[PDB]
Amino acid sequence: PVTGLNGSLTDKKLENNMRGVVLRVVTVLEEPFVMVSENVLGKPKKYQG
Amino acid sequence: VADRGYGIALQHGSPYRDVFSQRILELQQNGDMDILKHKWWPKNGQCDL
Repeated sequence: PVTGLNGSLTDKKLENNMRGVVLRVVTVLEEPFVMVSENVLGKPKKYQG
Repeated sequence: VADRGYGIALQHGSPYRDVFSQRILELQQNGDMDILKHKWWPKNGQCDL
């Protein structure tokens, strides 16, 4: 606090490129392009195709 | 015949109409209103009719 910064405290920036993105995707259940694998009532279902 | 359907009915102006009409969309989207139809109608006419 007497004189301020010397060099730098740290490297600048640590945000991971493109990462942390979440997307909401829409689909129609046409075979074999998109099939429902696991079929359970409560928990969300799995998709293979 | 295109674009007609079944629907639940309520007393006129009854306020609860919208809670059902939202919940039905969540039931359809997720993927659970299909198991109920494939239970009573798995389209399995052993004999040809």
